[PDB]
Amino acid sequence: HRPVEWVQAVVSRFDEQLPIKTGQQNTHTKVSTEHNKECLINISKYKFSLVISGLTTILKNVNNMRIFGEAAEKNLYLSQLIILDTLEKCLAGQPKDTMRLDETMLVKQLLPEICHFLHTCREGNQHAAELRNSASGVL
Amino acid sequence: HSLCTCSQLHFSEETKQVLRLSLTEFSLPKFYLLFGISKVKSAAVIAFRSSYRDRSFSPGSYERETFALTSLETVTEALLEIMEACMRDIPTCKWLDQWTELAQRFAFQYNPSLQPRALVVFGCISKRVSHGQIKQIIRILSKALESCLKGPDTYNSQVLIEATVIALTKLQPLLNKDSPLHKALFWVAVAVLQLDEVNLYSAGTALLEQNLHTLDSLRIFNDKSPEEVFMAIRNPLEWHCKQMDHFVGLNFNSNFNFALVGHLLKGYRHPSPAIVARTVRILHTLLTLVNKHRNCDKFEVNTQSVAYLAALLTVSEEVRSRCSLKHRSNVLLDEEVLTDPKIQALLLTVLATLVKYTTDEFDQRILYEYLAEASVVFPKVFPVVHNLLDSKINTLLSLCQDPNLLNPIHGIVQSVVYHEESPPQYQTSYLQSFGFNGLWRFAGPFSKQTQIPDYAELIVKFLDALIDTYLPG
Repeated sequence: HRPVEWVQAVVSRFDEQLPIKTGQQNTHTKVSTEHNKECLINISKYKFSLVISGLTTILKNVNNMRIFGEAAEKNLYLSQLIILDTLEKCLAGQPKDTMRLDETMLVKQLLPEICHFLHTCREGNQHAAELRNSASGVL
Repeated sequence: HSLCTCSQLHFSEETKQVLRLSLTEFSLPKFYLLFGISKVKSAAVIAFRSSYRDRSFSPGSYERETFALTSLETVTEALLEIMEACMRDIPTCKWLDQWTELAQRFAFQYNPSLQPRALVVFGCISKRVSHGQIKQIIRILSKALESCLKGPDTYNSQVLIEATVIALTKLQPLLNKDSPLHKALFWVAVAVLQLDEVNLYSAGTALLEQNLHTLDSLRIFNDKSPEEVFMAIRNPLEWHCKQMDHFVGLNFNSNFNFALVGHLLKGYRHPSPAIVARTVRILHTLLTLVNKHRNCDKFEVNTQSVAYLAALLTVSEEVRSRCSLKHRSNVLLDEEVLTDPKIQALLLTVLATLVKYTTDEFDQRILYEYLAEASVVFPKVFPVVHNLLDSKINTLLSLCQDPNLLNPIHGIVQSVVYHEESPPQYQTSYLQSFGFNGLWRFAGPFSKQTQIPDYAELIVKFLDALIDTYLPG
């Protein structure tokens, strides 16, 4: 009962450290927010479905966000980079459970957001180059 | 001063030195506070007024300090030191025997303004006490409690209780060496801690601390264990005792040591930093007595001697070093001896309770490391400690920014999920089944709305039965 609500706290704090989200200087030199990642990666091994589903919504919100300015674009580029890198480690980190019953998430939640990056994505000459490399590894 | 400069009396040169030291002491800033004239540079100036013939005095600042019967002991014992010094020279003196009679008349007579002060003095000076006297003192405490709940004026009669307890703290070491009450005054101390007031709690420990000290000098714990002594004398009046345990939320038949520790853990929440160190001493003295019964080096871990080690974990360095967490001598939490589901459910509730109210970086660090290791070594019983940890952990995860304090918390979350996905073997209400449903509640802070918890209607009956059984008449 309680522990399910404990995981939400670890996930919820993850969003509040995204550059695009107000920093608030909660990074504490990034050591505090970096520890959160390691726990989030570890938790995925036993709550893979829950953690993955939460991550997709976090990515979906970032995609459906309009911001203007040189700083704004730079923040969003670095923002999406962190989500993908964390997401890939969970998939690779997860043992070979070979559970093939994730169809629900894959068909709608996850694939459409990953597929978007694979498009030409001519918004950034240097940014799109890295995103495809990172996104491709996820797929 | 008049004593030092009197010719009728012939004080030897030794005594006159005692008085002169007392003459200087009373003029120290320590005693200006005891008399209640702190913030006054000199007493002489205030006592007299120059224009005392022309105009009448003009009092003001009606705001008036309070008085604490603990101050009266310090003064009442300074004077008694002076008087005895004189009696050594003066042959066949009657000073002390006349003073006692004056106190003994107001002590046992109803006067709500003088009785409390005449009990703190009757005990501080008296040199002999009889069984008939003790019953009167213990029956003034029974009448004091009944008045508190009936009427709305409490503070008036909440100082006649603290005065009855302070008297007993001084009159016990004079009782006969073979009286039952030498042991039956351990339940008065326990029955007073349950009233949830800082002053009553403070006086309750002072009676308990010397109750152990006195019994040692009589060599009563030589061949028996605390549980054996106090629980053997409670048997004749077990019916009344049982009913109290039901409501307070602790049980003494199921587990003595833990029930006793439950009361003492509240000491850590006392505003005065002097009562905090007194409850630590009472733990050491109890630890050295249970182990001595088993001849276990004074730091071994067993079922009996594990409760007092969790309380000393965060205050005693020697306990931390001699009992270290395995996942950095012997290591606490050994599963070889702690192989009973009950004896390991309580030891976790003690640790959870100590952190729910604690507010200190150094304390929270040490206690969480012992809870992470508990998650793995005791996977099955750990789910009975969620509600205690539920609220505070949730906050720490969100806002904590300390790597040292954030590491152990994460280890706990990982362990919970790992051993999840199984039907709960032990529910959260596992403790209420066998008595200890109130252990975490009894260690809270002292309530600002000081009032008798209203289950004191049973403490009256218990005390009344105690008199009938051990002081028939």
